[PDB]
Amino acid sequence: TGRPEWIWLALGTALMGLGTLYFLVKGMGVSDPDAKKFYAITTLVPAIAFTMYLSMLLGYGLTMVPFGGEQNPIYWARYADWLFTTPLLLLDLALLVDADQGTILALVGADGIMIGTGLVGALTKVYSYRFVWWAISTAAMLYILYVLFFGFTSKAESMRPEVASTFKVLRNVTVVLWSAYPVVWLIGSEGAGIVPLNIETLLFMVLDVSAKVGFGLILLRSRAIFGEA
Amino acid sequence: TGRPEWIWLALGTALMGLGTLYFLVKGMGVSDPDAKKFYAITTLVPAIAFTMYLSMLLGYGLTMVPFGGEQNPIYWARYADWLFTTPLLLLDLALLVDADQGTILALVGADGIMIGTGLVGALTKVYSYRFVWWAISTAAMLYILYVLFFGFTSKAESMRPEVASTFKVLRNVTVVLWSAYPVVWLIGSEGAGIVPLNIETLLFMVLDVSAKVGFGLILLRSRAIFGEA
Amino acid sequence: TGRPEWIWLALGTALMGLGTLYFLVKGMGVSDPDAKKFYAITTLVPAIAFTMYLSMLLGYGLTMVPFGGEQNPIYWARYADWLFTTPLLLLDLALLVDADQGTILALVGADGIMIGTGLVGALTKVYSYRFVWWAISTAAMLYILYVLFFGFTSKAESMRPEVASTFKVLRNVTVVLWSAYPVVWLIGSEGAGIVPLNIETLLFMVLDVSAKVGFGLILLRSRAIFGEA
Ligand SMILES: *C\C=C(C)/C=C/C=C(C)/C=C/C1=C(C)CCCC1(C)C
Ligand SMILES: *C\C=C(C)/C=C/C=C(C)/C=C/C1=C(C)CCCC1(C)C
Ligand SMILES: *C\C=C(C)/C=C/C=C(C)/C=C/C1=C(C)CCCC1(C)C
Repeated sequence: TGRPEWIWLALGTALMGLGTLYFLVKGMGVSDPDAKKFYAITTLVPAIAFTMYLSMLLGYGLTMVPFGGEQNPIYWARYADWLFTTPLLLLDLALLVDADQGTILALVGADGIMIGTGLVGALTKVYSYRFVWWAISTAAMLYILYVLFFGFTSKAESMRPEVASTFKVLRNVTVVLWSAYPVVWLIGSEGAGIVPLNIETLLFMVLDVSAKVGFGLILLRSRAIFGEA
Repeated sequence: TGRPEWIWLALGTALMGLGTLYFLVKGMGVSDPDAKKFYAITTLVPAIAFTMYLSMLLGYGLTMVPFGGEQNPIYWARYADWLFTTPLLLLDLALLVDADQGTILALVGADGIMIGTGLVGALTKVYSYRFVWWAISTAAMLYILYVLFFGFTSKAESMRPEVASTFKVLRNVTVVLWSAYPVVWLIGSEGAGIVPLNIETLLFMVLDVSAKVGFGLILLRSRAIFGEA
Repeated sequence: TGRPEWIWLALGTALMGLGTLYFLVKGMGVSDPDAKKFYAITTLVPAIAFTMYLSMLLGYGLTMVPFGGEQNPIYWARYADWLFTTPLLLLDLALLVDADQGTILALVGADGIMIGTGLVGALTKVYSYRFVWWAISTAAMLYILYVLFFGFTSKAESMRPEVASTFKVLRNVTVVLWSAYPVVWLIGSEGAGIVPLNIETLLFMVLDVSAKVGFGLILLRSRAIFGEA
């Protein structure tokens, strides 16, 4: 209770936890080998996020970086959460549109750089260099969104009509959800510094619960998975 | 020779090393594409364990964590060893019962959390929080054992009779081997503190050599691999 | 500009960057599902290397290790670069010769140990132990080269004649490129100390640009990829 933002981490931790339990219950009873894959990916994301927000809650996922003339606290576990949950989400979009292996490796590789670089910028002690990694990270995001908004839209339209319009929904969601992250980072205390830490923790918590529980609720509640029967 | 438990790490290092050489020799001459997979998984485990026990032996895989009112030394490499060797073992059980892709990702993901959380608890400076991560880690173990003792038992019985009864043996082994770890951790100096460090290093070495050399001796010496010929 | 070797890291960073852009442009327009895989692997390598050399350039990928009686600076990001780019290259050789899954896991697992151990030796504070990990790492290299120079040569000769002679070229390249690394490490300031740091940074930069841009230029400019048409 020593931090003026533990409520957001506490709320997030609970939201990830209960979100994992629902996917556990709702995921029990699935026999379709193609559907069980989507339920394995989607349930593990909040499982990861729950362990990550509990570490930030207890203070383990927190460290100090001397930049900007202050000892700004950096929730590194936040980026670690993203490092693990983003590639799983990309795997949901891939398996839905039945993307070839090549395309999948590119998106995953670009995603790791986006999170890898992003974390460097967040730990960079030189204030000016922080945004250099931000520019790199953000560019890596635009590539991922490019193949998602343009590469998979055609393949999905050529896929089943159950998964065609279903991908269009998650596409628009992904375009706007991912875009919010570099924005919140930039205005946050880690980037420009216009928004204080506690509000930064809140906006990022909202994005996380949306992109780790909400997003999952759209997929699993859609018959675009399973088999044609 | 400055530590009263280097003998256990030294003995372990040798046992992992010689265990890797046997699997190297015995694994030479395998042409079956399905059998070579099992020999690649099973041989790399002690290869990893050997490098990990040598680091603890030389002192590289060791660090101090201020918890419980003492500077308790924590062999982090121990958990890193588990982080790398457990998913390979799970891959042996998977390929033997021919488990679908979905099931494999769940077990691997749960396994990473079990080891990930477990390591946090081992590095936690707040003594009370150490067991919170223990509870999480142990729960993650029960899930893995649940799908192994119940999920794969039916699929194995429906698989070949060579691999059916063969999985039943490794199943009983896995149930009891994995269970011993959270127990040794809890009574060890990292958890409750009833057992001193050096005896903790011993019990964990026994488990490691069993679960990284012994376990491998049961699989490779079983015709449940190879092809039906 | 505070380091007498930033020119080599700066030059490397630019060479990785522009190398990534060419593979981006040249990789645009590929529709063959088998060819897109090779273009995804080969383009991500310098993408990784570019982010890694920029971190060493800005100083982020640098740390001090007290060994040999001095505070020798260790570019850990250098090894991290190798940790990520080597398995991708091995995947190029694998997919070209259509190596079975088993063989691929062995090479990747051995590769991780080679880089994993190598990094330990580079961070080892005891000077004598540094070469113990070197011996282990180098041995792990000889295994990788053994399966490449002997294991895949027969399979490639039995593969397409487009990919048969093409693998023979990359084979001879790989044998000599990989061999140079443990040599440069040994004579460098991290090993024996015969060569100063700045020249060490240069020889390793040359190897990196060759093995991350040059090597990629040989594969993508070869019709051994694509489909038989
Ligand atoms: C938690 C779920 C998702 C989809 C999270 C996505 C996060 C990002 C795309 C974050 C990207 C970053 C950028 C582009 C630049 C600053 C560093 C960030 C990691 C925040
Ligand atoms: C070395 C081979 C195997 C199979 C090792 C398995 C280790 C575990 C299942 C350990 C689990 C832990 C738990 C459940 C709680 C405390 C932290 C541990 C990592 C020891
Ligand atoms: C950047 C591209 C490639 C192929 C790099 C390969 C690097 C190695 C094979 C390095 C091996 C090492 C050995 C064998 C011993 C000292 C530590 C090293 C990592 C340099």
